[PDB]
Amino acid sequence: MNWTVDIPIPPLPTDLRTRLDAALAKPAAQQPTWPADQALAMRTVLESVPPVTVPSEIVRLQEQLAQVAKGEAFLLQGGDCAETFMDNTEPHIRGNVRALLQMAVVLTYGASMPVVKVARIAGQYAKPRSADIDALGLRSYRGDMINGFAPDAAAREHDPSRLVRAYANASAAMNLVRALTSSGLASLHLVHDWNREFVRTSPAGARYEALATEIDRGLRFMSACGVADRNLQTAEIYASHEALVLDYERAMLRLSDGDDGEPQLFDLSAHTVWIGERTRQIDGAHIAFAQVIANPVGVKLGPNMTPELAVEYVERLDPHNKPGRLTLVSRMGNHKVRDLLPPIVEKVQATGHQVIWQCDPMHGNTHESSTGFKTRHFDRIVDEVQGFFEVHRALGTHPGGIHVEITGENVTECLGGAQDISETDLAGRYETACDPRLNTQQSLELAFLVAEMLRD
Amino acid sequence: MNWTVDIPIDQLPPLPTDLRTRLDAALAKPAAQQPTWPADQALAMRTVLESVPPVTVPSEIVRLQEQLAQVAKGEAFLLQGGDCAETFMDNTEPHIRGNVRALLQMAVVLTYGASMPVVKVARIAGQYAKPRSADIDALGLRSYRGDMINGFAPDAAAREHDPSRLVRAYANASAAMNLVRALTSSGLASLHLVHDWNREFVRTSPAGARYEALATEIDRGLRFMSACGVADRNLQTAEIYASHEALVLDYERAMLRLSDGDDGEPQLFDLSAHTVWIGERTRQIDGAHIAFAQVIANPVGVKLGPNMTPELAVEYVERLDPHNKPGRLTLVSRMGNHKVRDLLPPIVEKVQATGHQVIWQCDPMHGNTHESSTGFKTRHFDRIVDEVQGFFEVHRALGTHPGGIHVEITGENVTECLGGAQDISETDLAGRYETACDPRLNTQQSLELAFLVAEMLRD
Amino acid sequence: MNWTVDIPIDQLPPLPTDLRTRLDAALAKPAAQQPTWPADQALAMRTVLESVPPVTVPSEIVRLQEQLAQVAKGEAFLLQGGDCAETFMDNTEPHIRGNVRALLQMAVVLTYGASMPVVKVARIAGQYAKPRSADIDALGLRSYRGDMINGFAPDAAAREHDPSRLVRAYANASAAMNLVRALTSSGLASLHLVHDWNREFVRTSPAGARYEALATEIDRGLRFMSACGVADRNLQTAEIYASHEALVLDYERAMLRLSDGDDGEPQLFDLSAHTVWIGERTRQIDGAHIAFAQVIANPVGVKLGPNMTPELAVEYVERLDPHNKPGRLTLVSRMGNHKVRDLLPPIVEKVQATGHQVIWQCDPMHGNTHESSTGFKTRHFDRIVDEVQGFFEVHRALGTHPGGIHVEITGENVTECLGGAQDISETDLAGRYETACDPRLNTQQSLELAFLVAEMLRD
Amino acid sequence: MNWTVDIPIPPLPTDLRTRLDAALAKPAAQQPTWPADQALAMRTVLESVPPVTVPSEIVRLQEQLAQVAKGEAFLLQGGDCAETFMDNTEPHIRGNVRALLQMAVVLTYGASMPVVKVARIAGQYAKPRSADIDALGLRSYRGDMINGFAPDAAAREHDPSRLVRAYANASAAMNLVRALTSSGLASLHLVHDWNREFVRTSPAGARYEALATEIDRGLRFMSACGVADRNLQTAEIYASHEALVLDYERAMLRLSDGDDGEPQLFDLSAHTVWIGERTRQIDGAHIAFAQVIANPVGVKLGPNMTPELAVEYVERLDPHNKPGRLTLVSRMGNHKVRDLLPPIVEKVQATGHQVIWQCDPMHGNTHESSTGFKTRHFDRIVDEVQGFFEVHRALGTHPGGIHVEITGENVTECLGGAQDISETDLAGRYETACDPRLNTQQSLELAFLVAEMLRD
Ligand SMILES: N[C@H](Cc1c[nH]c2ccccc12)C(=O)O
Ligand SMILES: N[C@H](Cc1c[nH]c2ccccc12)C(=O)O
Ligand SMILES: N[C@H](Cc1c[nH]c2ccccc12)C(=O)O
Ligand SMILES: N[C@H](Cc1c[nH]c2ccccc12)C(=O)O
Ligand SMILES: N[C@H](Cc1ccccc1)C(=O)O
Ligand SMILES: N[C@H](Cc1ccccc1)C(=O)O
Ligand SMILES: N[C@H](Cc1ccccc1)C(=O)O
Ligand SMILES: N[C@H](Cc1ccccc1)C(=O)O
Ligand SMILES: [Mn+2]
Ligand SMILES: [Mn+2]
Ligand SMILES: [Mn+2]
Ligand SMILES: [Mn+2]
Repeated sequence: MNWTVDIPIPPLPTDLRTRLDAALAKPAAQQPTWPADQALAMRTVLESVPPVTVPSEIVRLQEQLAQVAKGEAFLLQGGDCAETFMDNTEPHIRGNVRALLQMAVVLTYGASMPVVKVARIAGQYAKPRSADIDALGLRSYRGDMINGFAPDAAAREHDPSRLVRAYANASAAMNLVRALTSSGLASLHLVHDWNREFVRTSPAGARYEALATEIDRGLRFMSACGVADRNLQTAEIYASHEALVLDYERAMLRLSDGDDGEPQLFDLSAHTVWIGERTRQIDGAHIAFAQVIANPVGVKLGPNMTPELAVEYVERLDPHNKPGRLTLVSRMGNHKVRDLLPPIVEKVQATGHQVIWQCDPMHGNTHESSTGFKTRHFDRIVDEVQGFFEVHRALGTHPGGIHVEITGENVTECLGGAQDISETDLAGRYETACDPRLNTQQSLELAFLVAEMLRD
Repeated sequence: MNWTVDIPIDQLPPLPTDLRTRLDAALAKPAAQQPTWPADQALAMRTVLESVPPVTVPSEIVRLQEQLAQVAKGEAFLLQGGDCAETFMDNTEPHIRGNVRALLQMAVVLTYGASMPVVKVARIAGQYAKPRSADIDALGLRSYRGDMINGFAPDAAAREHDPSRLVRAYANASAAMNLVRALTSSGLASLHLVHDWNREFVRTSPAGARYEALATEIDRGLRFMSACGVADRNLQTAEIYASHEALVLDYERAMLRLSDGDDGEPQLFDLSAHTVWIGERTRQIDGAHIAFAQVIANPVGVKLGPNMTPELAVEYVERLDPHNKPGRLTLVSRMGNHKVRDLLPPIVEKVQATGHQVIWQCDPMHGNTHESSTGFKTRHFDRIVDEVQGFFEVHRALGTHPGGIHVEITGENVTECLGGAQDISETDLAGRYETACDPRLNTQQSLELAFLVAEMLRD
Repeated sequence: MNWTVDIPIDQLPPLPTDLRTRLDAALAKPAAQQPTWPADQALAMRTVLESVPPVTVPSEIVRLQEQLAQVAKGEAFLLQGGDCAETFMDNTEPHIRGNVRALLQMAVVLTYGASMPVVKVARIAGQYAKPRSADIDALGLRSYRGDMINGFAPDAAAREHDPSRLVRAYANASAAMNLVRALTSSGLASLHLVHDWNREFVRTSPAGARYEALATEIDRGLRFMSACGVADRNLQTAEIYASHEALVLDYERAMLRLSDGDDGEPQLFDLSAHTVWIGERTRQIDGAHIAFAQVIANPVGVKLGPNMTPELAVEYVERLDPHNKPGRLTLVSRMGNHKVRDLLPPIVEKVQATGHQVIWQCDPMHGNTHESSTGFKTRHFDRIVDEVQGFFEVHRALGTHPGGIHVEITGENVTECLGGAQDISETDLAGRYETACDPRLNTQQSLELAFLVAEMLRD
Repeated sequence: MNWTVDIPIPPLPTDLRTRLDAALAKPAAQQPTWPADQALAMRTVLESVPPVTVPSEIVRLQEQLAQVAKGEAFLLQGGDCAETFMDNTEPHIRGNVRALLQMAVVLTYGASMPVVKVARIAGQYAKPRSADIDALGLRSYRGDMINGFAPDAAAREHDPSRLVRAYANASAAMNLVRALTSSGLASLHLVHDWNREFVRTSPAGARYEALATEIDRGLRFMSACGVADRNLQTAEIYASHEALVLDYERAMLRLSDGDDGEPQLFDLSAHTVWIGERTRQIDGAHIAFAQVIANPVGVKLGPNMTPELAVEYVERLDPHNKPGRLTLVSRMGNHKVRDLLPPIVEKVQATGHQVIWQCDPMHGNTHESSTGFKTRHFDRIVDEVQGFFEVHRALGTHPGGIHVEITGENVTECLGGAQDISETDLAGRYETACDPRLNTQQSLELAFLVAEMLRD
């Protein structure tokens, strides 16, 4: 059966209405194709819901991301490639939040500064496609906000009812993320006890034992110095997703009050969003929509990026020079990061703006296995981050963070790591609805390796 | 042409067998006020709810339990409040924010006046159902049972009992709860900000002069904390818990979950809310609501009206608090202001004698409802104040703790209850009578009442 | 047969040459009220003091400076108090504890009433000297100049000026300061405990009824903090700073030390105290006290009596606050209650006009001293209250900050000042007139005055 | 010249007066010989002074020492062998406090629990002697509370005026210890920066670099976790001295209020005191005076101690079984600690009392050099602590702490350590008025070594 929602029956200031209309009249790639009257109806509903986030959390994220930009904190961004309606369950959510928290404790120690924790959750329900027609000859699956994963024509029709289903799934998950992080799951001592169990049972546990012991002693030190533990009991986890579907993003806009300067438009589907490689057209609607909202935004930069084009994103998206307003996410592939990134970094640094430089070591290293599965090699992922570190150290700039696809589940999607996942093993638990994710073990292992990168 | 959007539903281990076996035994009891829809459809919706993200988590409920234990011991005070009936249509950011705001305002004043913590519980995120007296409504239509069951609109189609609503209810509850959590951790519940709203109310209210001393005195108490250099993090956020009447057993049972036993034994919680209560209509001693309440580990409350006997109250205590956990059980009295002074004392004496430690909570609003000449179901402010007054006098005389209050309020400037300082009359009621069920004290009246009760606490 | 014990003295780099050269230039100025003892003996005692452990350290003084800057800006309030003249004989644990206690009691009340922090400064640990008018005392003996200089006892031998006292003074100052630090970090200065003493005073005082509302209101302010879950460490201890009139330049100069320049440039501090002031007798503009004050980095104060002109006050400001550091300089007014309203305004206007930010502090006690029929030098409570009243009215009218008070008090139940709620009369004075110099408000009177001044702060 | 104090011109409850009189009528070894009328006069003065400590600090020390006794904190006790009137100066005091704080940070890290810091200060002005007549043929110097260090008959006369001079010097120093620890000298970050400078310049700095870096990262971790730093800004340092001169100790008694049970006698010359080898007669006045006061007390136990005698001290001095009330200080010599301590520990553990076991690795290892100077070898000191650790690990009991003689000054009194102080070097800066102390460098080095003992 179905559940069914009623379509409901003070205007923006003029300049925001004009700028917003202007931004949305620009070309927009990768949009779903569904009737405009039905999309309007869905938007009317989403214009009336409880937002997923609120403005003052977003100004707080901004301030924390400014610290990152200045070289005083570090950003960790992670979760599923594609969340699905069917896996939006308590265990799946709790496990991803847990996977992210584990990595955080280790990176916090290794960087010797705060880690801003941003999950890819409560909203990554859509994806772009290079091909409208997939390898089975079906209309491509573009994520659950648009259509269905199942391989059949009917399920692949673009269905606007999904926009509301997506909000409903986002809100519920977010509710649970908030409950879990303020309720004990994000207690530092508890999270660190899970890291100890992993060191104990991982096949490469011995390799990571020193670092884990040193973290354990750091914690006991705090306790020994009688420091208050209130701040150890909870953590903040922000939500993020690629802003891809403009029907969804525009219905989730809300105007803030003037309790901070003038009223502004915030996208309250998330705390921060980014724009992918296939929608980053400089004169396109995604970049223009990003210029209009006050959220922190990110732009993915791949191997054809030029230094001049990167400067142009910075001048469009960070025109007031607010450190941390903009994050540039490098995804070049490991074999190319060392050569392609430096000139982009030098040129952007020369502008006097303060962007966060973030490494996406996953997307630029995807390949197909002999066994059929889309996959990435652990060592290639590690090595991109390694080269990202080297590029920054040579230029004296801040390696700001990482952006990774992970899960808390024990899936077999990426080859290698300590568990030595082979081409054979991939068939066991290849569960992603899109790209291959790091395992819970692999995601934690990578945090150990990166901590070392931070320590040297 | 329907003005509706259909949202498809797409059909985790079950609860363990020993718990399922106890739970089956309990829900075999008869259940009053249940929705009349097909069992096979109800099952299907329950199956969906059995696998969604819960609205609350167990360790928030163990923390509420501990705070309610302090209430039961006379060391905190319980404030419980919100809409009589939430609807899907008004489950919006501004309505939610205004109710949360109204509850916080009252809390600052009651905190000061009681000189002890206030456990703040709001009736939101799941209060979408109601019982009925009447088979058929005055319009000759099947009665409205709340949005979890059917539609308010006066037409046959909307009044059919629609199990899809079980899911729509969960979706609305989860979204509202999300927003309550955001707002209370993000600045809306900053003490200084909330108190500035109380100051604007004092400057503005027609009776502002009456409340001025208390407001100034609270202001100085705040400025003192700052002066002493102890204005810490704790002033910037507050906890607001969720509660609703547990009425629809299909909803409540599908939202049961087992705690993971990392901080005790594995237990059964209803994760549709932090705490729930059982209304007058469904509190049959051998009925399924009371048995459901015994089974879950959440704190629970039972409403007690004018026909309550002391022996029946004792039986609730022995059924629902059998392990003697202070604060596990709250007894709410809604006897009407003219009767509270006579009816409550013997009930209190008898329950005290059992050696259990219940929270005694006053529901002033329910026992004092009447119809106006102008049509509208309404309650009079002075009757509400006066029931709380008498509730305080009863406890004073017995040396027991007046534990808290349970009120129906909103942040909106509605005209549903007569009186208060704005002097709402019978003809004013027509202006903004917006409730989908009982009349709710408006934002000014709800705050005024908190001043009056603070005075009660102090003397 | 002497009733005395001789304690032998046994004779670190010097201060740097550039500072010594400036300091020599300054102390070549003439110095009023100095002790008449041999220079070679004074040198020897100074040599001993140049190498003892200081009484205070520089970073406490930089912290006092910052807190006094908040006073000067209208964001805190300064309370300064203790004995007129400490003696060696009464420099005991119970006397010290009772004075510290009296000051803390007043502070809680003034904190509440001012709704802002109180910088607590006590006249102890070094206030062992006094100026004189009279060559010869009424007994035909050389005058008593305080225990740093000679003996109180009425006999020629004791009245000889004895430089050994410089060391005895340091030893007593250091021991008393040790005990002040212990007591304030160890529980005597717990806010809840101090306030319970104020409650016992209210229950007991003959005017207790008059002060009851304010005391209850403070109690509720405290209970609020606890209710809000912010009753932190900061309520358990308080800082009390030391101060005395810098009169004897042999003492003060030997206690100079250079800060180590790990938190700024190297500077010269007088580490006999945190802050010192210069009295009416020694404030000559071209004299050595004012020049000594300019040279040290401590906060300093200057007493201003009824002959002060606005131009002379401006000159103090330009000499002592030449870098415009708010709170570096405090101007204290002791003009008598009958004259404060007329004399102070023009002084304030003129100093404000300079663009400097001084602390304006009231010394109610000094300008209101008289002799009773019964013999005793005394002050009347009502005159003291009334000078502070007028000091408040002056500042109100000009829109300037009444910055604080400077009072002579003790924790003992002495009978030195007439009036207050105990209604001390001329014949009661004989009972316990124990001061070695001016009359001091007793513990009840000192607390009563804090209530009255809190009322002044609030309106 | 001299300064001169006037002799001044509510009784104890009867039972305390009786118990106290009883205790002082017992034999008392090592007392000064000076006229009783003059001693009375001095006592009359000291009965009237501001105490050096107050009772509620002593109940707080007690509670913290109970944690030590239970295996949950660790005790560090240290300072000069003999303080003198002439070296009671701001730099000397600040340096000893600093030396103790440096060791503390390192031991706090290494033990992973709190360190109770107790200085031997504001009162160790007296010492016992084995010989009344020293090697020069003079009346022995017994410390500045009794007589003068200078080698001449006159200065060695026992002078009761010194009792008051001692209080005056104690009070002043204590004042300064309180000021310094609440004012910034005991800021953790500042103390740890001194440890970094020492690692950088010590000849064995490389050996200690790992541990120092690991502490540095532990501190930055706290900062990275946003923990409140108020408790990092100050430390508590308690005062202690051997209770040797009963004329001094008895004049510094004060009766507490009944704000905690019944009124009791506290010795307010210090927070805690101990009884040396030469005054610990079981039926002597020192042990009996210790039974009467409520302060935490310690008893030094040397190589002739039997297990039965140790049990008897425990039953006399800890008769109510208050954990931490009594500390037994082992000083056996390194060659003997392994053999002599175990049976003493087993027997005392069997009583069910909970004493603190503390190692004094200095006294049992003193020897004379060819060059004339009384001295101890660094390696012997380290090795006693090593064997003290081994004895406890084998029995599963808590190595509770150490008691050492140190200074902040760069003296040459103990041979060895990284600076490799030789017999020749001793002549340079042999400044102690009694036993040889560890250097600032040597004292810190020993804290590194002990941290390792704690870590393994
Ligand atoms: N203040 C918190 C500390 C914290 C609590 N849990 C975790 C888990 C992982 C890293 C850090 C923390 C914070 O840093 O967000
Ligand atoms: N610790 C919070 C104090 C608080 C913060 N905001 C409000 C609003 C209303 C009452 C109290 C508070 C608490 O007591 O819950
Ligand atoms: N933080 C302290 C508060 C305090 C503690 N004891 C007292 C006694 C009197 C006044 C204040 C306090 C302070 O304000 O200094
Ligand atoms: N709470 C303090 C922490 C501390 C501050 N300074 C130091 C110096 C050495 C060791 C510890 C500390 C404490 O542990 O006493
Ligand atoms: N798994 C979710 C269940 C859900 C229903 C309604 C709201 C939120 C979640 C879905 O299929 O949409
Ligand atoms: N007003 C809500 C809007 C809503 C839709 C979906 C989920 C949550 C809320 C409703 O009509 O159901
Ligand atoms: N009353 C003090 C006692 C004292 C003696 C020595 C030092 C400190 C205080 C005196 O007569 O000097
Ligand atoms: N060095 C101290 C100086 C001193 C004098 C008086 C009191 C305290 C210390 C002495 O010789 O006694
Ligand atoms: Mn992906
Ligand atoms: Mn109702
Ligand atoms: Mn005076
Ligand atoms: Mn020694």
